[PDB]
Amino acid sequence: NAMSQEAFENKLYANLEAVIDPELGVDIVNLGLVYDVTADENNNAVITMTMTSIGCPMAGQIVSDVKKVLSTNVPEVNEIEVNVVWNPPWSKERMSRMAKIALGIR
Repeated sequence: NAMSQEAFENKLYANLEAVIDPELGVDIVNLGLVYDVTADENNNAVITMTMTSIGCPMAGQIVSDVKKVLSTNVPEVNEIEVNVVWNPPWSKERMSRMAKIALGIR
């Protein structure tokens, strides 16, 4: 069951690539904003993430986008909780290889 939960977590995380940070035009996964996805035996999911800055104005829109994307794209998910944390703090070092390449040019 711990391996089934892992596979569900992985599926949830991959679907978070459809959630974009509007200010950067890059998805939250490639930005490195998603710190943890965990799912219980009943497919209740907890997504722990941060924003690019405490100030970040799109925070409300990003969170509702997470719920819409997961509930729509992964219909077998049950609860969706998004916990926004500030520790450890985000930085650009957390971006993926593709994000770093894209943002060096865009």
